[PDB]
This record gives sequence, C-alpha cells and structure tokens, in this order.
Amino acid sequence: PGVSWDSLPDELLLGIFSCLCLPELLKVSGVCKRWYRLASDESLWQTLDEFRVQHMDLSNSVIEVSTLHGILSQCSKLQNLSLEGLRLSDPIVNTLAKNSNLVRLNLSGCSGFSEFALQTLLSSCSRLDELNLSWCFDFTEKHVQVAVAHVSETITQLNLSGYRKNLQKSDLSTLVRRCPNLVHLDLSDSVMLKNDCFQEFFQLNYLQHLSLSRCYDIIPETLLELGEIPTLKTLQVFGIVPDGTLQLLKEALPHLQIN
Amino acid sequence: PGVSWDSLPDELLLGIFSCLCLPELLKVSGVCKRWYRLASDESLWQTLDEFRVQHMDLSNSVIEVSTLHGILSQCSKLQNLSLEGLRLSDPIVNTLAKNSNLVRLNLSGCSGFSEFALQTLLSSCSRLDELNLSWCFDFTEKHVQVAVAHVSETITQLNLSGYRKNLQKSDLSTLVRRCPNLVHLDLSDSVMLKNDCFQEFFQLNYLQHLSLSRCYDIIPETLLELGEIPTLKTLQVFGIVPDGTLQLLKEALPHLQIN
Amino acid sequence: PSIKLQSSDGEIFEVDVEIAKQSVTIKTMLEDLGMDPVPLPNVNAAILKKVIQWCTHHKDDKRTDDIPVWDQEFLKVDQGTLFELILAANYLDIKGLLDVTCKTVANMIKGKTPEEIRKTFNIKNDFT
Amino acid sequence: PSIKLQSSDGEIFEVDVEIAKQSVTIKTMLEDLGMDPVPLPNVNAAILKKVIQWCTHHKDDKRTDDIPVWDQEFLKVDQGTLFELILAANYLDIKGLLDVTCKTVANMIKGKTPEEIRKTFNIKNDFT
Repeated sequence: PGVSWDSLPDELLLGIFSCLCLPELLKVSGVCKRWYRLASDESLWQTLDEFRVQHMDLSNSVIEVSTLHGILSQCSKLQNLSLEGLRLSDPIVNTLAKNSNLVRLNLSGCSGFSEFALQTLLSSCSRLDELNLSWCFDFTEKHVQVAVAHVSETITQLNLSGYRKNLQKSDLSTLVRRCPNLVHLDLSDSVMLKNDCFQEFFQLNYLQHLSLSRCYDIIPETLLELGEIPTLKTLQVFGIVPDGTLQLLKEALPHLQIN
Repeated sequence: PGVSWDSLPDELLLGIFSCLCLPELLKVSGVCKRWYRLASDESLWQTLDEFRVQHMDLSNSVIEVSTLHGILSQCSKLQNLSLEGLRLSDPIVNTLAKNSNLVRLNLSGCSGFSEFALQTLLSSCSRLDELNLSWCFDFTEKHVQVAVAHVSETITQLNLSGYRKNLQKSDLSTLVRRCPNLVHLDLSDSVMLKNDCFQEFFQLNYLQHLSLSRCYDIIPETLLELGEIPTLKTLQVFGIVPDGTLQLLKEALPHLQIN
Repeated sequence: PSIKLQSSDGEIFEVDVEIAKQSVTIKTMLEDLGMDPVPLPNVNAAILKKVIQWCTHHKDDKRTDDIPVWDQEFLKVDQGTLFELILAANYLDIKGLLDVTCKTVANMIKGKTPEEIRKTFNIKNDFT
Repeated sequence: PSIKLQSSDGEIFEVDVEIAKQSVTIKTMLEDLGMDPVPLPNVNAAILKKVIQWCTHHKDDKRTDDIPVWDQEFLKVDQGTLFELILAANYLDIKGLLDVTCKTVANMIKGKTPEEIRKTFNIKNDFT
C-alpha cells in the first residue's frame, strides 16, 4: 500500500491544476508525463490575454524550450507578450504568429530564431502598437532588415537597440518610410549611425522621444541639429557627450529634456 | 526508458477500450486502478440491452463481486439479464433495480442477497415477461414468499425450482392469485407440493407447460387429475413416475406431451 | 424527507432527502429512477460517513486561501482518506466538497519542487 | 495546394493542403488563423513523417479484424513508436489513424491476462 496518486483520473488532475496559478503550473509540468500533458491543457491557458516572463517565477529556473512552446501554442488572444531574456526557437516564434491582435511585444534579449520566423511573426501582428526588439544578440542584418521591413505601420513605440554593426542608415531610412506614427524611438548602441542619418528623423512628425545613447561615431557637436525636430521632447544621448558640450547643447535647446 | 503507457491519457484508454468486446473489457479492469475505473465508464455500457454470464469468458475466472457491481450500475436499458451461477450481494441486486424495462431475467444459482433486495428488484420490473429464479440455494421462505408476492402480473414464464422445504401450497396459491397469464411454470423439486395443490393450477387459464419433476411426495396415480388443465400441453414429471403407471398416464391423456 | 443510501460494502444509511441531494448523482438516481435504496458502487461505508457529515454541515449554504476553517479541519485526514474523498466527491458529483478537496491538494503542491511533489504524492518519475 | 508543417524539433515539411487537412487540428489552424508555417508543438520530425505518409495513403477515402493490410504494416513498429503515434494522432485529431492505432493496441491486449498485459505494456500493478 502506497497512496495511488499516479492513478488519479485526468479530470481530477485538471481540477487540481485549475486551482494553481500560472507560474506554479509551469513547475508541476515537470513532475511526470501525465502531469506534463495535462498542465499544458487548453482549458487552463486558452483565455490568457497577457503572458509576461516577468510574472512567472522563471528567475532561478530554465524553462525547457520545448514546454514553453507547448503552452504558448495554446494562446491566440494575447495582447501583451513579454518573453524578454528567454531563449526561443523557430517553432515557438512561428507559433506566436497566432496572436494577430498583439498590442505590446517584448522579445529583447531573446534568441534562437530566424529572420524568417521573425518575419512571419511581425507580418501577422498588423495592429502592433509597441515593440521592444532590442539586443537579440543572436542576429544579423537579415533580421534587422526584416525588422524594419515588417513592423506594422500601427507602431508608435519601437526599441531596436544593441545592433552595433548590423543596423545602418538605410535601415533607419526604411523604418522611417514605413512607420509614420512612431512616438518613442530607441536606437541606442547603433554605432553605424552618424549625423548624416539625422535627416531621416525629420520625417517622423510625431516623434517626441528619441534615444541615441552610445552611438560612438556621432560627433557630439552635431547633435544640435536634432533639436530641430518640431515635436521632439526628450533626447537620451548617454556616454557620447562630454559635459562641456552637454551643458552647451542643453542651453541651445532649453525646451528639450536631455540626460 | 520503458514505454510510458502508464501515462497514456484517459481519452485514449477509453478509445482503446471502446474497441474491446464486453468480456475482454471485464478482464482489463484488473490490470490497474486507472484502467479499472475507465473500464467501468458510462460510455461503454450505458446502452446495453442485453447482458448474460454465458456470453462473457467468466467461466475459468471469478468476477470480483465489487467490479461486477460497478459495471452493471452503468446499465438502465437492459431488456435481457442473466447472471446465472454468479455470487452477488445486496448492493448489486438493489442496483439492478434501475432497469425498469427488463423483459427476461435469469438469476438461477445466484446467491448472496436478501429477501429485501429481491423485493426491491422484482417490484421495479413491472413489465417482466420471463423470470428464472431457480435454485438460489442461499435462500429461505422469506425469499420464496417475496418472489410469489412481487413478480409482475406481466409474467408468462416462471421457473421457481429447487426450494425443497421453503415453498408451500400457500405460496403457489399466492403466485396463482397474482399471475393469471403464466404459460410456462416450473416448480421442479418442490417437495412440499402434494396433489392437494393441483386445484390451484386450474386457475391459470393459459398454462400449457407445467413441470413438477422430483416432487417426491406426489402420489404418482393422482397426476391424471392434471390432464384436466384445459390448456395444458406438456408435463415434465421426472423421477416420480414408475414406468408402469407412466405408460398408463400417457394413455389416459394422449394429447399431452409427457417425459 | 428520508432516503436510504447504500455503500459498496453493504451498509445502509438514512439521510434526509435534501442532504442526500447535494450529490447530483444521488439526486438524479432518486428523481429519474425511483430508487429508494440508492447503492453507491464506489463509495465504501467509511467514506460515506464523511461524505454524509460534510453534506450535512453544508445543507444550508481560488486559492486554499478561502477554505472555511471547518472544511479545513474536516480535511485534516491522511492522504489515503484524502485520496478517497476526492474520488468520492467526483463520483457523487458534490461540487462543493470536490471544490474544497481539490484546493487542499493544490496547496500541498504549492511551494514544493517536482521532486518534493513526487515524494509526498508517491508519483513515479515518468522521465526515468 | 501546398502548406508548410513544422515539427517540434524544427524540421519543415511541405504537404498538400488536402492531405494536411486530415488533421482537424492542422485544418483549423490553417483556416481560422492564416498560419502558413504550422508548428506542431508535440509531434517531432520522425513522427510527422509517419503521420504524413499515413495521411497521404488515405487522401482518397470494430475488431483489429478490419485493419487494412497497409495500415497493419504501417503500424509494424516498436512500442515506443506505437505509443508516439497514438499520442500524435490524438493531438492532431486524425481520426482514421487514431482509429487504427487504437485497435492495434486493443489486439495486443486481447488474449493476454492482466499480468501478461502489465508486462507487455510496462504497467504498474496499482493493487500492489
């Protein structure tokens, strides 16, 4: 005699699992195969509208790429998705393509997927408002180009920082041609960007938060030219401006908020 | 690394089980608890309109009284039930009371249940046509009396043989008062029955097959009196008639079929 | 106002029809099949007693975070019995009871690791 | 007429839209969610191949007593694989395949004793 929990009817297991909160649920899926399948059950995730790594206790643990894919594939109604820092795969990114109505997407620090998967995902999120696709170390120009080529027009806040050598003026050009509604644009650490690209920002008639921190080849003095953006309100330009000139720049554009 | 069949989802197990024939099903229920519960599933028995020991490989094996109960409790639409030879219990008999529309019931050789359960079962089967409640060794006059007190009027074929000392004239009297439509009546081995009871059969105006084999105290010669049953067609009266008189009897009622 | 219930092991109990009807199952056997002795093929006598008191105590009316103190002490039993209550609640379909017993198992899971879990619940490690 | 399917392990297969649609699941992903690459989170590449040929062989259409000779040889694989097919057929909801695989296990049960059964299927004896 040992209590025969390994024989508890699936029905009951679900009932039990329905009492657990999302993060807890992920743990139990590693208990055994019967539980692993049931924890991925449709009835438990089907309705979620927001899934954010942040809120999943996944700090001191590594989610099996496999299982992350099996749970997300059960969601089509997400409006807020953040998988920041997590290591993905193509199957998983292609699957995210279900949630057509994504509003906010955070994949910064993510990696393990293609320029193609990236395309199929952004292409499907045609009502996307804000995207944080920064520091996906894993990728090349193919991706970056895909990024600026397929983010929906609906975009108002975008964050493409961390691509030192894979992002160029042309890419900003493309981005700008296609996304007229941008309000927040972060291109920090875009070391291929020089002041010649500044003209491109003048076509974003609603851009009020631009950030160009650590774009090491921007001749500090040339920044003045950016206060010429009619709607610009704040300018993050860290680590490339020496105090001397930084105080001058501030005095030239007193209406700007520069850090 | 052993194939993880112990984790196969219940859905699948049912699907598999739905492919098995009734007797087979009874076997598997002993494989393990998860299987034992699933084999008893409603979806697999719910519609049965027939159920007989004969057609269920339980010749070489003993069905746990417990499990038999669990399976039958899933049937309400049986029109034919035979549990002949099987050892039952009260829970199981009371449960049989679900099938209000039983037409044919065979419990001969059964035992392990009370006069009360018997009553609740017969009482519920009010459209019962034929009953074989013979040789339930386990019982006393309480039962016998219950039997003749509660078999429905609808009864046409009845077999109450095997109760040497617990069945008496009065019981046949009761039976006769209540069941006018009887056509086949077997009262074999009713050793308390003498020719004085013969009058009772005359009130069964449709009785054409009567059987009184081994009713050792019936003075053979008195049998002649039974050929006086207007509709009587056959008379089984084995082991109590010496050839000498048996040939006489036959010659007196040449229209009768006597063995 | 009094119906008769029968356990798998043969014992009979007389409970009020209203208490008895907190079990959808039992209810439906009573109402669409006039069964007076109502045999419960799965529930044994020891478990029926608990079931009956539980229903009795609630004749008149997530987290684990909302388990009524009474229900908590009621479930203060060993795994074996706990296991049997969840099963009994499911067969009888007594939502409330099924409800509280499930949250009670839930809480035993919360906080533990898969390993801890396998140990307290004697679950075999499928992946080994 | 050509859709793209993707296994859990990453491989991509191009199957005709009709063959692919024998999988209710796949079908519904195609139709109510214009998904071109269709990732199958549970089916791995080795298994998708089998599934695909099975659907292909049946693009144009109990007992064990009625298992088409082809289907029989198709299921001529080791338990491991058999186990994975039943599971795969269930997730994908490819009735026919689910159908034949189930009868195939059924037949493995027919004739054996519970013990034999526990042995061929590595089933633990719950009552011990």
